[PDB]
Amino acid sequence: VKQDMPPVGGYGPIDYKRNLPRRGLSGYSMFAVGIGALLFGYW
Amino acid sequence: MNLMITLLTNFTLATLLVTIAFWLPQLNVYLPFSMKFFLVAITFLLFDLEIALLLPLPWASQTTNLNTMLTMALLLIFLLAVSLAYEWTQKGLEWTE
Amino acid sequence: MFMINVLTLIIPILLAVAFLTLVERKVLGYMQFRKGPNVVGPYGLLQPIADAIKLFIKEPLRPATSSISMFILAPILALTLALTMWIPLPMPYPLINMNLGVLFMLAMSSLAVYSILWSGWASNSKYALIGALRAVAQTISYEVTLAIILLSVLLMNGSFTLSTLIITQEQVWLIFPAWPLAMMWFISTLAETNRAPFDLTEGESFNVEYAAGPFALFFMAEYANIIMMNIFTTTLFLGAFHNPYMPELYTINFTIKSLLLSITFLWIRASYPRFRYDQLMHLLWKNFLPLTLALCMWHVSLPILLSSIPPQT
Ligand SMILES: CCCCCCCCCCCCCCCCCC(=O)OC[C@H](COP(=O)([O-])OCC[N+](C)(C)C)OC(=O)CCCCCCCCCCCCCCCCC
Ligand SMILES: CCCCCCCCCCCCCCCCCC(=O)OC[C@H](COP(=O)(O)OCCN)OC(=O)CCCCCCCCCCCCCCCCC
Ligand SMILES: CCCCCCCCCCC1=C(C)C(=O)C(OC)=C(OC)C1=O
Repeated sequence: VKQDMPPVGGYGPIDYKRNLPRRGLSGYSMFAVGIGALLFGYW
Repeated sequence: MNLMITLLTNFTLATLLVTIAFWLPQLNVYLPFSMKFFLVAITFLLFDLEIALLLPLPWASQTTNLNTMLTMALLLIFLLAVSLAYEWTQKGLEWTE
Repeated sequence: MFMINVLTLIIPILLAVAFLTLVERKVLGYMQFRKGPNVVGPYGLLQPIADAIKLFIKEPLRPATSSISMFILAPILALTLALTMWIPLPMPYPLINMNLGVLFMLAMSSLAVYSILWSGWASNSKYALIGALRAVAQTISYEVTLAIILLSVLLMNGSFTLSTLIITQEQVWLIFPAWPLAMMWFISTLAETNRAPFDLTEGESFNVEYAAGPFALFFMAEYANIIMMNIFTTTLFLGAFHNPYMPELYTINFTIKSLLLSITFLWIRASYPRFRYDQLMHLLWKNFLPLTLALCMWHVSLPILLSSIPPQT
């Protein structure tokens, strides 16, 4: 009949959880890059 | 002389724009005292005096008495830090921290 | 001929302030998943002209002001000090080449709190005066780190001369030896201009009695201050290459860096919530000021320990 229904296999998996991708460097790497920029500037 | 002309020109332009803004639309008919703010202003004043002591340092580094100069420069910045640490620990920097 | 040079400074200041409002509305549009003004002019370019004409013929608010004299003097002082902050700026050559231009800018920016204080007292509203006192206390707080950061940087310059700061940065940007000073400087200039996240004059947790004209005058003084502090930050930390036979290379380069830094102000106001008032007081007095004193000690002692004391002249 003319009735709005989901399809035969159903819909796909809907993502709902939190996705924070965790990008960036480590803390030691960021302090190393900052201290290296300081040393380059000082030299 | 060029500076006095420039200050006079900036003051004249500002006074002209204010005189326009107060007299161009005329054509159409149409607190309790807070101890905390006073304390942050006085702390500004005292640290601003300490800054006034610190301001000749780019010229003071040119001296031949560098051990004494470095000692007194570090001592002035240290006394500014001790002023801040006393202001911190005696709850002077509170509710406007 | 010098008056032509003064006018070619100060009238392009007013035009760049007029179009900074368009740039702000468009950039805050396209960062908020929408378009800015694009209806009034071609690509929205006539929006500041239409808004200026609208504000000049708007009805006066008619205040029963406490003092007429300071009510007039606060926009005059704000605009005069906003225009005089530009005259020692080396781009590559300043209008007024003065030996103590850095200290001149620090003094003339310290004078700009009287416009806030006089506009807050000249209003009848006690709450306008309370907001003015909060804004003055904020501004004088961040002037402390302005002064000390700027002193620490000029320990690498050798003088208070703004034009020497181009010579200082011929081999490297000064943001490389002084990036912590640069970032506390940038946030402190953000809090100087009452700019978000430090705009507590727009938050519900001082110049409301002015008409649309004088409000526009305070507003254009504020945006002149914003462009100026970004130009001064550019000269101070991101100093460009200067060829003395082609000065326009320096002018194009510092202009691009200053525009990107003003757009970075626009990015910051479109990205973060406001501070509460005690929180930016905490940010100054308990975070920026101890690090700024530590780095001032470090930038005193560092040219002596590396044998890198700059020249006086
Ligand atoms: C000039 C060109 C641009 C410069 C950079 C600016 C672009 C980036 C702007 C980002 C958006 C900022 C929007 C406004 C944000 C305001 C808030 C904020 O930033 O708060 C600052 C925050 C405030 O902290 P907070 O409040 O977030 O954290 C909580 C703090 N307590 C614990 C007190 C409650 O951090 C600072 O104050 C740090 C300032 C910079 C420090 C730089 C340190 C350099 C490294 C030193 C050495 C370290 C290693 C150890 C020793 C090693 C010795 C060899
Ligand atoms: C309510 C009242 C109205 C308020 C609104 C209008 C006023 C506020 C805005 C204007 C502020 C004016 C500031 C005037 C002085 C600024 C300091 C100064 O002149 O510094 C620049 C320079 C120092 O550098 P240097 O290179 O050493 O000098 C040349 C030597 N080769 O020095 C020089 O170049 C020296 C040049 C000659 C001397 C100039 C003196 C100017 C006139 C005196 C001040 C006039 C205003 C007084 C009131 C201002 C408000 C308090
Ligand atoms: C005569 C030279 C220009 C005088 C000043 C008027 C134009 C600049 C300010 C106008 C303005 C604009 C465009 C504007 O976009 C705006 O909204 C953010 C304002 O209100 C807060 C303004 O006041």
